[PDB]
Amino acid sequence: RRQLIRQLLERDKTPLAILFMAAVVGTLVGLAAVAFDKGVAWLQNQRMGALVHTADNYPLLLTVAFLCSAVLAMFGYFLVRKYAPEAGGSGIPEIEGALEDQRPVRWWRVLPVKFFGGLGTLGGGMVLGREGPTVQIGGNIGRMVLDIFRLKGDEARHTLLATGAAAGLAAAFNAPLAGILFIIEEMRPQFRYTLISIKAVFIGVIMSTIMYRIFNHEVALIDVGKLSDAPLNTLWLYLILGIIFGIFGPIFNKWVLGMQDLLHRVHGGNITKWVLMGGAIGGLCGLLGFVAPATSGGGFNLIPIATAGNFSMGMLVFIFVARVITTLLCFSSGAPGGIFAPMLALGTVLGTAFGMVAVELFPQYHLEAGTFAIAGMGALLAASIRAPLTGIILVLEMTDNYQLILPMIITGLGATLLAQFTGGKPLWSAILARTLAKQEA
Amino acid sequence: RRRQLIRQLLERDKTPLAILFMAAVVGTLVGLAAVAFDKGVAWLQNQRMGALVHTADNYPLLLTVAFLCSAVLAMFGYFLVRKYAPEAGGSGIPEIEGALEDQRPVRWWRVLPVKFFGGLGTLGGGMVLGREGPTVQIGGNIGRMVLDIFRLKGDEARHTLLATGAAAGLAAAFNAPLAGILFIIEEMRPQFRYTLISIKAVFIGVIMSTIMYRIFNHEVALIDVGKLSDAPLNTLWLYLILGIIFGIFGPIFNKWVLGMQDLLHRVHGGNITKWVLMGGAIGGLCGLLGFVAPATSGGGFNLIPIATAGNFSMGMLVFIFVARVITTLLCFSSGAPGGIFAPMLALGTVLGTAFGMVAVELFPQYHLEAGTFAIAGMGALLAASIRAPLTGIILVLEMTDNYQLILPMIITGLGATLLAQFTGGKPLWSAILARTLAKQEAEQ
Amino acid sequence: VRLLESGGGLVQPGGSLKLSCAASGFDYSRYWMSWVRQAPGKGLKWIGEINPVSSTINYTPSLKDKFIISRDNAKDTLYLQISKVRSEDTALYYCARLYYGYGYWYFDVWGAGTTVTVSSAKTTPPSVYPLAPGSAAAAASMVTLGCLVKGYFPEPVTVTWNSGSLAAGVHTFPAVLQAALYTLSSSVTVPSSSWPSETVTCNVAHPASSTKVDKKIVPRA
Amino acid sequence: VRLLESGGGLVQPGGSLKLSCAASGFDYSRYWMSWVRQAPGKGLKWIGEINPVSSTINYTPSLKDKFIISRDNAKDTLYLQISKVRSEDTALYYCARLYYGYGYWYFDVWGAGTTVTVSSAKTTPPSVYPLAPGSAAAAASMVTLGCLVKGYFPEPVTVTWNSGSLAAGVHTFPAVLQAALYTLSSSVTVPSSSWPSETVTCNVAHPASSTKVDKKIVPRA
Amino acid sequence: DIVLTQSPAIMSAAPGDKVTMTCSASSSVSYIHWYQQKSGTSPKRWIYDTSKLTSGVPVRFSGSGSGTSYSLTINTMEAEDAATYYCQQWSSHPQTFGGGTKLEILRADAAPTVSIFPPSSEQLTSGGASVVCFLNNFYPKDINVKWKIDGSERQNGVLNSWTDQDSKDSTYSMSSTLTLTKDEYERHNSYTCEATHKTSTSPIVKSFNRA
Amino acid sequence: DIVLTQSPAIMSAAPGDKVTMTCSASSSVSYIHWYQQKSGTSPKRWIYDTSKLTSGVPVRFSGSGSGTSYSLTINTMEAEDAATYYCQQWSSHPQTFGGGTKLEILRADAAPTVSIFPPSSEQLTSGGASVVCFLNNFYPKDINVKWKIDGSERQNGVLNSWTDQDSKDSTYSMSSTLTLTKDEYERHNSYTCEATHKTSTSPIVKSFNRA
Ligand SMILES: [Br-]
Ligand SMILES: [Br-]
Ligand SMILES: [Br-]
Ligand SMILES: [Br-]
Repeated sequence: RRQLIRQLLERDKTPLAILFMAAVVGTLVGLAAVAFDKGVAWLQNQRMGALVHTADNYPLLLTVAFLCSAVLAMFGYFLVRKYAPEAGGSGIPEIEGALEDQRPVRWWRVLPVKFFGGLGTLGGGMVLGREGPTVQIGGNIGRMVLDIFRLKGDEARHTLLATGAAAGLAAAFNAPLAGILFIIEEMRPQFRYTLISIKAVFIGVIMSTIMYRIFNHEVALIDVGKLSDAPLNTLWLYLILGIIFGIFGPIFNKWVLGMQDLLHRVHGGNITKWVLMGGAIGGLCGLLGFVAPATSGGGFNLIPIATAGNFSMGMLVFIFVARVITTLLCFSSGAPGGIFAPMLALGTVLGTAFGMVAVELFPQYHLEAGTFAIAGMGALLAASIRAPLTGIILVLEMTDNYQLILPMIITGLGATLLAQFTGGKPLWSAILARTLAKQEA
Repeated sequence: RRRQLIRQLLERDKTPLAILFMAAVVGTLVGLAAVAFDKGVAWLQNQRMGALVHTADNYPLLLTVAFLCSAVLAMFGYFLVRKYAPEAGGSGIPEIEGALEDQRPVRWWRVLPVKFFGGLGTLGGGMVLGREGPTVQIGGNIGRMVLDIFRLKGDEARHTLLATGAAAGLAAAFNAPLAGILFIIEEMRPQFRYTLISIKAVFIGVIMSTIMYRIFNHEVALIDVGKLSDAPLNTLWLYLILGIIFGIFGPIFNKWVLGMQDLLHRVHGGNITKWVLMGGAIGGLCGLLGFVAPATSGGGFNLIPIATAGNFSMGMLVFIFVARVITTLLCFSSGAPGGIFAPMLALGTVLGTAFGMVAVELFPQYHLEAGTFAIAGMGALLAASIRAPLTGIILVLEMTDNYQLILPMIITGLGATLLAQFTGGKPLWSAILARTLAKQEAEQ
Repeated sequence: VRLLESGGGLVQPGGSLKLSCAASGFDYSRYWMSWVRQAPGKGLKWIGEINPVSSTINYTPSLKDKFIISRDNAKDTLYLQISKVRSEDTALYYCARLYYGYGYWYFDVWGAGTTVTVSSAKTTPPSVYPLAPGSAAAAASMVTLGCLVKGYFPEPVTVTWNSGSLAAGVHTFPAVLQAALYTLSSSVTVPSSSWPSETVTCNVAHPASSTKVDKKIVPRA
Repeated sequence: VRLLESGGGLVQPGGSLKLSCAASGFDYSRYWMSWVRQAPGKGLKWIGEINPVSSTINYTPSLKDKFIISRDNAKDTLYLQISKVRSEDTALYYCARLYYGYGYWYFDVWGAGTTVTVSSAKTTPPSVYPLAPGSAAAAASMVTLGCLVKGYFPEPVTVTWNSGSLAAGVHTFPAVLQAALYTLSSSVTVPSSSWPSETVTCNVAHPASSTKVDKKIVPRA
Repeated sequence: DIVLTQSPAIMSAAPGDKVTMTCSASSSVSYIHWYQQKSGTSPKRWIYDTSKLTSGVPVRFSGSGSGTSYSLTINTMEAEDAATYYCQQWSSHPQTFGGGTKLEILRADAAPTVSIFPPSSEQLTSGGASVVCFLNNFYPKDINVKWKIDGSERQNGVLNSWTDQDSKDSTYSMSSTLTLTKDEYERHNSYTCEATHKTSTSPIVKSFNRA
Repeated sequence: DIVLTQSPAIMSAAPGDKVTMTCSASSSVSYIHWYQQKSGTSPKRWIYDTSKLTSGVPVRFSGSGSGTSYSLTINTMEAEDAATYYCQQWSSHPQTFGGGTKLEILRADAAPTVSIFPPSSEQLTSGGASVVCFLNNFYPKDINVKWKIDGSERQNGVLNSWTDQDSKDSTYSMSSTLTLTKDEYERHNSYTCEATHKTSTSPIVKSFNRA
């Protein structure tokens, strides 16, 4: 009590030293993210360019589409397996570990590997997301400026590592809020107290968001227009949609985890069977990225299309199954690249589907399926990864239909509840827990 | 302790179904409670406006009844507090914060009926205070009550319900689900040690009270500002500048409100009769002002839309600002039951709109609309006085819905918290609690 | 906030017709629009509802294309083609803007109505005759004048005295029909210390033929 | 997107006129609007701008009431009035939608323009005359014909040949103004085997004076 | 599609009276809406979600109900309430409207105010001859008008029209029109219009002479 | 306010050629924009914010510079690259554009095709007489024109008229017209026309005699 009075009157006094360093971490991570963004565009472009050179002779084009996705896939799977194995998969779990001080932060290795490695996998049109690379890349950028400037202290180490990962996500979706929220919801040491300074995280994000807007201004990642409203006699439908994502979320986790296990047997840990199997899957992607584009890719394309309700119901079921398959294949096979983005795509598609059914069982409610799309968009993030607050906000920042905040929240909560009560774990905490045990075991 | 971590990771996010159900209840209650409180203040403010017509001709006779009922209601409130529950004066937000660090009691059997009816008095007479104070504190006790009445055991369940209650309380105060949740995890939880507040639980409680609010207030937003223009990047600097002004001024305001509490204590010396009279004095002033110069009295929500549109002159804006700094101090400092949150949003808007006007005129090439600076400034005072920017920012975004200003909004917020830190101001709630915890000890 | 529907009148049994409802006052996307109708001295029968993005369209139980409810957000206008028209379609048509409370949906702001008349007849403009007092003019404190509107088809006409600036004191009696021609009259009562001292004019208007006649009430020759 | 502007022409000095810009293919609000004018073969000069809430209207360093920009988002139309019309106000007038990138503003999409001549001369048809080649010219490979459009005001005339279905080897020189009247000549070329075995016509239109005229170029007898 | 039926189809009641019409529905409906269609105007959202009031609707109005029956109630009905009132459900699809309850006001007596007009010269130089008679602002609604050409009774070619009940003064008004050829009307001299009503025992007769 | 002077005011360059119009500032400016204008058509936005191409602009163009001096550029100029390029700022208020720079197709020198025309009989039938000289299709644009009436030099009554560069060969043209009263023209026999042009020392003489 005489102790607390001391702390209260002392609260929120983060050293100007650390605040300045955040600014540079953010600026760097911003630029880095911008650059990574451009690379993947370029490489996807070349693939579409070369694809036209062989436009006649059908099997010859299906060949070139494969072969360079294959070649780029392999190039990435290699850069990882050889020079920095700890930067495969997502890396979100690996940065989380860094905060509990239970994993290393080999930036000298990771930076160039994740960056160019992902540029490989993503660029060949694999079903992975930009955020994996950027979030991890961001933490190391924060590690680097902590080393290069020899900053001392628990605070300064945990803070820069955090603001880096924030600015990393922020720049991945032009999501300043989702970024900050991420750190304080799912990214900080979950069980003991830590000294991460939220003010520092703020600056870092602002800097990287400015960096992103400097080069991407005037074109939103997702654009859905302002959808309709949500009558109260309708909210129950969103709770129902939450429950479906809640029973499915844990299932997916099982699949992705068991899929990592199963894919390991095919190459046995062998850098050559891995890189081949990698270029295999990656080859598959760029072939599919042509013969059925909505099954391949990051997924951002079809959101606007699905939300408008332009896909048939058959097509929606197809896209769904097809993507559950490719998303598993790609992330589980340890390819460098996150699982966040493709999850958003699944949610949208699943939600839109529910929407259509909903719309014709309840014409009195005057529903527009596009809202179930939006409430479902971050629902998979809510039931698989278990950071709903962060998912909800993220969607709100990308779709800008605040008027759906209540249904979004209800579907989210509906998911996290049923994911809890059906036994699933946070896919990131699960991955980490595998890694740490696979370590002391 | 690595092994120990693998144990906790695999065990994460498992809040007992018991506590999850209780949150639902807490939220529902706090929601209703807040809805009811909301209605009461409307009714009383309306009676006052009714009586005022009944005496519409005799001018001094009217200025009289405007004063006398605000006076009578203020008094009635100041009394209910000073007599039956002294710990429910002022905001009560600092008090619920203390409850979390386990350093203050949660006397619901006392607070509930006092804060409720007391504020109903102070707010209802058109005093310059906010609904959230009463609802946030009220909500915390409703969570205490259902913890007692149901004899729930364990640190988790005690900290969680006390939290979801305060959330549901704020959520219901501005129809702001997110702001409510964010409030708990930014400024409400024990700030220095780990705690076991279940965020999923907070969620349900907020969902419930937001539904409750929407069931009775549907189709009329507290603030309605329309979609304002955009923000070019060559403009962002101006928002940083605006942040700095708030940052140098936020700490000053805190000094004022604190020193003002000290100074007003000398007038009544702690005496329940000099207090209740001084209370009815300030309250009477309010209801008189709520008629001769309405923008200097009241909560503040009415003039947001007006200022943002840019319908006030620059002179008028300066007037409203000064007048309100004076009445907001006078009302909160004098320990009347009712928060300081809402009137702060009002000052922000007015200050920002003012900056905006100057801005618009020095930079025609930027094609500015002053109404954006109003929105960036709106939660800026909460950023420099309160020091809970994340929460203020989101709160504004939920009430003004111009997400396209999220960058400027943030930059102005960060601009404020930085310059409030570097000019040495403390979080006006941690400060208030710190005075309270000392005030206990210093006399033993 | 107003809805102003148009394009009703005479149709040949079997022929079709596009009613247009122009909206103003409010953002016209954002809103579902609807059409309800009322046959003479009867009840409100719902027709259809189009949503904002022209993607959902519902109709009362009807056949293939009896009705087609389109809309064009560029013009803030709703439409309604009615096909192969039988005499059950003769009614007044309201265009009304939709909305919900707790969520069960209601007809929020209603239009003014267009009248559709299914018949073999000829659109005929009315003859307007003035009804000024006879010479036995026992001119009391107030005086009564009217004007007689006869020989038009179809309904409605609308009579206003002195461009509506003479509102109080007016009765317009419902039309009676005879050999497919409508006939109505309208009386204005005004202070005698204000007529013939001053103008009294009736403004008859028959939109089926776009005619307006303005008869001025001459103190009898 | 279409920026279409109208309303310019002949005005007597010291007079005044109202120019109309009418926007299509987009949401007319959100957007600042501008007028920029270009005085015959010369610089672009900016008149002024207006924001969608019409709450700010800026004009170039110019006389107290020389320009009145206004707008009606209801009709999707931008207006400019010029008063005390001297002759420096003779120019091509352009409305333009305003935008940016980094927030340094640019002139996004422009109209075709409308022309304003400020002059006290009188509108005046033009006389058309053939320009058949003389008795001493060799009927070579390609023959050059033409037609003279003289003594008309104001600009412009449209000249074509065989309804424009002879556009290869046409030429129309700029008009010259002398003594408050305009004059210009047009030159078609055709193969020797083409003319005069086939008819060459020149079609002149000076709409400012309702003149539609065709003058056949005959071989000189 | 839910069949809704409305309590009284037509119901009288003098201002002051507390008054209640009913909406009863074939299957089960919920949160219903009530419209007011004053005579000659368009319908107006009146009461919505069974008992919330559209803005500006005077508090004298109440709604309630549940299940298969609903009621709209006026506590002290006032004369301006004269209207046909509709109930409407959209808790199932399609939505559906009641049949209407037509509120009628009971009031004190009001004698008619008879006015007679000869053919106008305009209508004479065209072929016919309409002799109009206005009887204005009477209560109750029942009245007999009778036509006398030169004392003799006439019934051939006569046409009446009443207005609906007024909405401020609750009176009625009526018009009788006798139609003749130019020839037919010119072979007579003294035209008369006779009005018999509750408000007196002897007919109010109003008439004109050509000459 | 801010003054923008575009250095080359007129210029030519053969298709496939490095072109480089300038734009200098009276004070200091940031992020300028560029507009392409073909004759008789609305300006188009080309390059903005010192250097970003507009959606649609061919990739051979490019802006750069800073502070006081900027520049558009076409690496490998083209056929359809002929037009005027107007710089513009709005870094300070109010905005201002530049003088303009006309891009013109350079080409292979061409000697004029001269034609001479005797006043129409219709013109004379009104007291005027206009003798027309067409000087078609020549590069460069430079040319001199001389009239000789009965072997004698005439100066007054002459009006010249160049076209802008033809979009078909990037030639030019000119028309000289000599206007006389009918009497005046009748009192002479031999009107000639003289084209002095870069592509010879001997000027092209074209003339007719009234006999
Ligand atoms: Br991973
Ligand atoms: Br991921
Ligand atoms: Br307090
Ligand atoms: Br507060």
